[PDB]
Amino acid sequence: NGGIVVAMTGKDCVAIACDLFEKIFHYGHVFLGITGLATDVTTLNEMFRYKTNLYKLKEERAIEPETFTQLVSSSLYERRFGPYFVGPVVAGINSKSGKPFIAGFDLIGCIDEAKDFIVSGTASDQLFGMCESLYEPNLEPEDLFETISQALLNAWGAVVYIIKKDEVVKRYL
Amino acid sequence: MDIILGIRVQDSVILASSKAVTRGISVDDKTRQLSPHTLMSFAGEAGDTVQFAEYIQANIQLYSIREDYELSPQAVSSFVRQELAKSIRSRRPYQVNVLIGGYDKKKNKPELYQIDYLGTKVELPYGAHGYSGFYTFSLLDHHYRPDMTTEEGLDLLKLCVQELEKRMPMDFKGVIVKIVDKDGIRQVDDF
Amino acid sequence: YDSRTTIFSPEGRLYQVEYALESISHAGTAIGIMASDGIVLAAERKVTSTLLEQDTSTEKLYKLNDKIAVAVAGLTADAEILINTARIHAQNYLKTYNEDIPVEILVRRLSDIKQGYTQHGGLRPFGVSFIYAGYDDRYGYQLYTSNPSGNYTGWKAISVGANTSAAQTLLQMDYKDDMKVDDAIELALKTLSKTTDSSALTYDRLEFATIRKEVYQKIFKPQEIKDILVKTGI
Amino acid sequence: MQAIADSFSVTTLAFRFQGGIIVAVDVIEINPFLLGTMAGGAADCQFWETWLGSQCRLHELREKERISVAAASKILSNLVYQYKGAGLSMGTMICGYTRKEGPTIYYVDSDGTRLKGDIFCVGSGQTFAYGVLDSNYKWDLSVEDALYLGKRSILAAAHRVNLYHVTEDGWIYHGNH
Amino acid sequence: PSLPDTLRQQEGGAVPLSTQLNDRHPLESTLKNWETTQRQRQMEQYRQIFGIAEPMKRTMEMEIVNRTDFNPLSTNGSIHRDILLNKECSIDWEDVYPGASTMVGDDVHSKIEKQLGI
Amino acid sequence: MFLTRSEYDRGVSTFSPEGRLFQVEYSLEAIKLGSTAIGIATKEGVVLGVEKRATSPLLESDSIEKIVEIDRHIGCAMSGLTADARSMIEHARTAAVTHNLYYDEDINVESLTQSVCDLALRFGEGASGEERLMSRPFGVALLIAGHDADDGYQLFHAEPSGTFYRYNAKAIGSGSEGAQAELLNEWHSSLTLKEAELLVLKILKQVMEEKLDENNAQLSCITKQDGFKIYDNEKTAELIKELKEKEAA
Amino acid sequence: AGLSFDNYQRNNFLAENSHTQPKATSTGTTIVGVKFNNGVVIAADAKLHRISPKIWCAGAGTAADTEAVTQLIGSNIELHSLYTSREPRVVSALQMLKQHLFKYQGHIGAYLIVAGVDPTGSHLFSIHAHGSTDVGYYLSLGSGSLAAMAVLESHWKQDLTKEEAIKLASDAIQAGNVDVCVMEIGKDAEYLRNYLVLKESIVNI
Amino acid sequence: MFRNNYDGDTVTFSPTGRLFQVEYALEAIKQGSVTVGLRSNTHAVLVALKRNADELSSYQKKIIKCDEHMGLSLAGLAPDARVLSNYLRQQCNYSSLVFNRKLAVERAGHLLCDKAQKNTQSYGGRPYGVGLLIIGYDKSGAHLLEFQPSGNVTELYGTAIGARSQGAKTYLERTLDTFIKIDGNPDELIKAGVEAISQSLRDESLTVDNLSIAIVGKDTPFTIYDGEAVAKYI
Amino acid sequence: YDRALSIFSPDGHIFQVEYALEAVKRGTCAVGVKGKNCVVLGCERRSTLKLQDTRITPSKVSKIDSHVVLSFSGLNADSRILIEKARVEAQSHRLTLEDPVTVEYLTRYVAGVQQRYTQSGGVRPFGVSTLIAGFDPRDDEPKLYQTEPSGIYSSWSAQTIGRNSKTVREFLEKNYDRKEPPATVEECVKLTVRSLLEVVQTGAKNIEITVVKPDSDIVALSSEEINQYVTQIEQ
Amino acid sequence: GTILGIAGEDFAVLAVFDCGDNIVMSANGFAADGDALVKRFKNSVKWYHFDHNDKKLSINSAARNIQHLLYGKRFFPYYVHTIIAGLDEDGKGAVYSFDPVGSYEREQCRAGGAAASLIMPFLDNQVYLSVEEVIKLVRDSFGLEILIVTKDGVRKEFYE
Repeated sequence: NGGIVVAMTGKDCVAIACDLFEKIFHYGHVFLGITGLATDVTTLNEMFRYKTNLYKLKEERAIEPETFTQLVSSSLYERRFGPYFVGPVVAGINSKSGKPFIAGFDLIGCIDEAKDFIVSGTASDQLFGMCESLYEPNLEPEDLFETISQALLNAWGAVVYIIKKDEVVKRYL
Repeated sequence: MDIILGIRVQDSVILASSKAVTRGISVDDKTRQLSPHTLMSFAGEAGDTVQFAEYIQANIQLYSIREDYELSPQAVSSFVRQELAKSIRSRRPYQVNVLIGGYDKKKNKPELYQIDYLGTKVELPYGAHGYSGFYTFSLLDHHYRPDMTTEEGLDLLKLCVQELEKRMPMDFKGVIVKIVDKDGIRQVDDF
Repeated sequence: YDSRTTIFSPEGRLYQVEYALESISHAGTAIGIMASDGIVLAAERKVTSTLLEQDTSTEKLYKLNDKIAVAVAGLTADAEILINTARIHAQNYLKTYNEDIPVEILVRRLSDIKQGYTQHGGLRPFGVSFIYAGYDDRYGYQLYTSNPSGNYTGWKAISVGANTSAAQTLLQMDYKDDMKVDDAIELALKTLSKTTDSSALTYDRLEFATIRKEVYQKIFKPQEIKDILVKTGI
Repeated sequence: MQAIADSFSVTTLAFRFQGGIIVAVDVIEINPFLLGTMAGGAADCQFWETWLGSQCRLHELREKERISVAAASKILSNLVYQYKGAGLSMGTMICGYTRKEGPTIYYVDSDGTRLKGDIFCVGSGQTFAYGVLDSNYKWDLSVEDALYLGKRSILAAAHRVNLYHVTEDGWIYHGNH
Repeated sequence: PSLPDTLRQQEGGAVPLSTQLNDRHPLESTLKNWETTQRQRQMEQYRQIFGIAEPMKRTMEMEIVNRTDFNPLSTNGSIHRDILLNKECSIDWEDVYPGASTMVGDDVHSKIEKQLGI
Repeated sequence: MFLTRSEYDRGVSTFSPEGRLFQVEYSLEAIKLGSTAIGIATKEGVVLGVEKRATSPLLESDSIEKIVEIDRHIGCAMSGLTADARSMIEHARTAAVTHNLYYDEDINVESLTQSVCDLALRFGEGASGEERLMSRPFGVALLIAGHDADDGYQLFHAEPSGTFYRYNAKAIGSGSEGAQAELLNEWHSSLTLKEAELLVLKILKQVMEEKLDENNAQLSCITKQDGFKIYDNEKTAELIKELKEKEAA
Repeated sequence: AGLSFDNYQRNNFLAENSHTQPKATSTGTTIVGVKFNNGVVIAADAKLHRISPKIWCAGAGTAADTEAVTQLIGSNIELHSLYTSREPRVVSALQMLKQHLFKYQGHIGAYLIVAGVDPTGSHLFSIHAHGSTDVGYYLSLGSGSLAAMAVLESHWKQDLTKEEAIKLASDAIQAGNVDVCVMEIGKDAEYLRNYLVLKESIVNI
Repeated sequence: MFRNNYDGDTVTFSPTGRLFQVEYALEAIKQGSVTVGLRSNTHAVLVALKRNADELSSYQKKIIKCDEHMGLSLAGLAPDARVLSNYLRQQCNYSSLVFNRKLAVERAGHLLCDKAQKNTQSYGGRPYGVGLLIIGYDKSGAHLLEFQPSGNVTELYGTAIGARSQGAKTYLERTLDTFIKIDGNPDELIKAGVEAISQSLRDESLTVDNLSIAIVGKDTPFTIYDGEAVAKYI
Repeated sequence: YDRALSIFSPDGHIFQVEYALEAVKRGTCAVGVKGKNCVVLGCERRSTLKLQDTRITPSKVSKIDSHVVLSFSGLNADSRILIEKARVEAQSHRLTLEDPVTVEYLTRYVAGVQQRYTQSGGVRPFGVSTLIAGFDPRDDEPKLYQTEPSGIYSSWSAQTIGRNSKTVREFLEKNYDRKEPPATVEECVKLTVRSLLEVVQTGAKNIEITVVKPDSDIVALSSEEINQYVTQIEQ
Repeated sequence: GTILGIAGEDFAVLAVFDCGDNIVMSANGFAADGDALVKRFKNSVKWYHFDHNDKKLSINSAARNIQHLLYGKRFFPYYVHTIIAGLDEDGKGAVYSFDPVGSYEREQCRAGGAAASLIMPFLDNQVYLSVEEVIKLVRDSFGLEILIVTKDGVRKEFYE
């Protein structure tokens, strides 16, 4: 357990990938990656599936990435005295505005409103530096895929989701 | 020592566990039948683990009686994981490892799940706990293949126990073996 | 022997629950038909006027879960709370056993909830009855009704609410086991047209949903209901 | 109302065979039929003796029936499990004979771990008794042969006594030899 | 029996055992009953300042509200209970995070039995 | 001076004029609907028997719960609404075993009867100040028979009123009238247990609805050696045959 | 209900068992708030949390703890303002924060500066963990508190205008990016941020 | 007539201001057997006529001791007599153990009175229907308290409560100028009480079994006489 | 004297519990017959409307455990809950104690649950009378019990509850030889079917039979038509 | 301190509180715990008489009751050794002793405390006994209080 998760955004597209037991989950168009204890990632997957299913049923609308970000932050602040051993990462695109969105969290729920890329988990600093040296803004979806896959390969087995507004491509390395 | 072994093969799941070791005993434990086509092998801390296993058996039997329908091994494994996490919420984690082997009989496939002491479950082709881990994996990683028949799985398990009885400095006590098939749970004679 | 729900009358029957059964008989007719390849839910919307939002105003059909839906007849206020608890229970079952809840378990839980209200003095019986419809691997498509009394039964095709007798007779006369959903739709529309107290049964007077085909279920927007009504010649 | 205002106003050997169970001790009489043997401090044993006896008496009266050895053993196991880690000094053997289950022996560890078995030993000298018993013990030996085997094993353990014998009628005599 | 019912209470079953529960976060023992402790202290203060009558009335109102408000399908808290406690316009984490047995002990009748002490 | 309905009959809390508390009075009326129970103490034992009052021939008369054991030295027959009798007997057994546990001595019959009555008293405030536990009084009256090293063979009639009397001989339930009237004529201090049994059988035969038979009536006795022991069907049949032979002609 | 404590024992067992617990974030080094002639300016080295439109707060210590408690009490004050139909005042925020952080006995590692303007006037306070508080015309919190406080005391003067207030707050933060919020009596609160393939598959939406 | 509409419970005054439900409780004493108590500066005596359910039954316990210095006799409801006697015994034990002090009879009377009062206001409860005579000797001197279910506790030289108590009370009024002066002779005081009770009997004259006597004073701790022990006084 | 459970009638009756028993008689018939080594539970299922989902509903006789079966008569809604409580108790007993529930213990618990709901005026008593049958674990003596809304329970050789109980019970009383009860399983099933046909006007389609056998063996018959033919031809 | 008890043919000596029914007991150790146990035992005796029609206790029943009192705190016990002196149901003098965990044993004679290791052999090296010579034996062993219990009742005396 503890595989590293990396999220990256281009123009009107975001890409989230993890080391490879799946560690990236989706609740519509919002993708949540959770690095940490296996039990805690499983528990968070179940809990957020429950919460987002109820949200969709009550709203008749899929939860948007920023609303999901606030949801996960407030759900992680619960257990403030018993925090989960997880650094989550959320990626997605707003259905209405189309703005790509990526965010990272600490184990208690502080949100890192990153604009370009996010990493979390073991060997965080190494892959962070590699992304900083390798990332470029506003990349095309295929260029974004190449960049994120290269970043992972420099840190096998891996899964990367290339997310548009309307279609998602899931790839295994 | 407490060791539990499990191998998932083409048509069966072979679950094996070492006999209980206690002063001056003669006579199975480390296994509870949750339903006609799934049984739960467990190991770890004495008292706590068996008390948890009996409670899980009670819940699964209650579900079976309630619906007159058998809970799938996937659902059983999920429930066991959820209950183990619930139990560990309030108290110090107790060393426990659980192998839920069963035949789903709806997808008509044999599936095996291991649940660690922290309540994390992983679907496995094979598994082990305790002193068996290091040595058996060195062999299973080479000999195991999913197409092997149940008899071949028993042969592989016999080889694994033959290897352990040599690695263990103690004169090993042997292991009981139980097989779950489309025909239900069964116990072997020669082990 | 009807001022409190906790009295058995000398005849041995609960007046306060038979009155609740009478209450649902005033609500808009809900109807559900089971076909070999899916289920169809229809309901005659009760409160209507030119100013009421006919779209985005699901009054009868509610989504309890993927592959499950309910058509509710009676007090919609109670329907909302019961449906909320049903959704919570379905998601709890999914969270625990990692599998979509079989509909019968959901129906049993809701029927036990409704019954428990008939048994405690501080609670009046729920004034709603649901037509559950959903799909699960144990029996595939299945359809249940449940009364305020807390009992439920599995039905191939049933009508609930106002003028239930005429719609039930028509269903008994017309139903066949081997129908397809595209025919159950016509049958449901025909039965509602023959049962409605209104003269025309316009597209805004009707609410519709269907579960078919892993299993898609579509709650019809008014446009497709309007198209379908003329499609079958109403 | 005023109630609200008023609140604010202010070695052991046991084995089973065709003739029942032989219990040899260097013993607890739960019932005329149920025969326990408790190791540990004088305080815990003398108290939980009476507690388990009370539980078994309640069960017998309510059910109008013989309490199975398994039921009493699990009652004691649950009780001592609730106190696991609290400092109970127990090692307990619950033996009895009932038509529903024949002769059976259950051992309860201090931690509540309950074990069925055909033979059990505890104490300092358990090893010699076990090593002399296992060489000749078998299910189909006679009651007099059983008592002789118990004599030999327990006197060997002492060299390296009360001999209870429990049957359908219950424990028959103290067997002080 | 005197032993606890390990099944109907769920919560892990016989595990955890009672003796093992005696190891808690230091703040656990306080917040578990903070609201009741604060209300008791306030009622004592009123008893001292405004006489025995004021606590009597204050507690009688709350007891009447609690006894007659039974709603097994929700734990959101009675609307009037908030007004009586002067909580009508304030939030605390106990309200934001109100906090699952599927087969035992969750149905309405358990709550009916609890309420009526039957 | 107009005739009007009277409300004092309802509720255990309501006194009527003259202070007659009826709901407990009506509770003792439900006793008469129960099967007849007889009890006769004597210097060498106490024997109590009961009408089984089988509703239909299909009911397994050999599995009816009219007489129950509370301890090795105490037993009691019951009449009335057996649903409440089960709770009373459970409390009595719990109290007896608790006393045996706490004091290492047999529970005195007087103390056990006091405990059972205190439970029966719970429709109001309890003896120890306990809050009321039940909305209505027990519809069951049970007579307790036992032996103690000091008091000896003694019999007590425990009422739902929360009061008991030590009875030399007592009959409760249906036909209490004639049974008690005949006990007054029959009982005497020199009544040995052997003829006490036949006297109980005689009373039941005189007051039972149908012919006395071993499968519709049963007996029990208390003794220092035997303890509380219900008689077998063969034993009761032998006693009934002896009665037929002896009291006839 | 509320904060749970549902895994304190498990997390301790993980900590002793060499499972390193991920570290919670911190909100930087320095906070400074300066009262001035017509209002108050609050600066921070992390974010300036909003309790009410004209009541702002800067948080030291754990980021989640401050971002949660300040946010919760901003929610409380909004409900209170709606309830009384009038502008909320800083003393209410101070009292609510004091009681809240006293309730959890400092386990919520929040060190806060609360500043605002209200119908009674401008206010500036500091709230430490476990409820202790103090008041003053100028304040500083955090690791770099000493140097910023020295700068404030060596430069702060009565009746300094908005420009001098911003200059002094930014200079004190520098001596400790920089974001400052300045609130004036009778005017809108002014927030000044940063003032200084192997195989492929398709998934549904 | 109109009383019938207002005596439903002890929580309703009648238009005349009477509280009928407690007047009934006070009238409940008249159902119980007569008991007599009389006082002298050196000793105080109780005399009670015991009733038996039938000729085959043992007599009721009319007299209870709560401490070596104090006892009581009671008439009225058995379920309430049990409660009040047990409460007073518990409070005597509490005073003797927790405070190392004998409970003063004057304090005990009011302490029991306060418990008696609370039942006459709250709904659901009913007034205790038992009147009991507390008797004891303490540091302040002999005592005799007639407690009534209305919560009235009164110091009396002598009194009688129960059925046909009027004759005994009249005899006590007629011989108060005498029985007080006995002052030292226990035999003569018990004899005087025995004539006092003998005025209250219509049938079933005094007998060694139905009669029971108690005495307490300077030298005598509360002692109960019954059976052959009282044959000399009859 | 019938507006509440807490009020005794002047003649000693609690009329509310008697009205609950009258409610029991409103439910469809249910009969049980003890064989010498088997127990048969019969049920009169309502003539299903032609649109009911026969494949999944109804089944009136439900098992509480591997060796116990609980038929009922009266309010179905209450029965579905009393059955669930009985099942939970059976599993709780199997957990806390090693042995499965004695049939007498399970029926006593169900009678307690029914009695418990009668103890306060705030709850409607369970208007259902269960008919619990089965074998004690590791025993071969057939057991049968009936429970009532009053909380009373009793053991019966053969008993009937629900609608037209008098007609069936009268037939059983004159046709069940308790001195030598039916021995062969099929003979007992024939007797049970005869008892139901005395009330059930419709053919075998309205009759549900379930046979419980020692050692946790239960089978629900689906061939009573053969048994019904023999009884009808013999009649 | 130290306490000593002797059991005779028809008497017992304890070298203390009289609880009635010929039961005298004492506790040595933490004085507060011993006094609290004494108060609780006296309360229990009075409640026994209250509930059980003032029936006289027996030394065995009191011993079991005190065992339950002590064992009620098995996991945080009172740190006091407790002993009882009195007569049994057979009329024989009887002495029972206890420990913090609640042990249960009968003894003809026992001493509890620091001086027990010396007193116990000092009596044994030179010790049936009539009532007066048990007193002289205690004097040779040994201000200090002596309570002697006999069939006729309990007598209290004080010596060195």
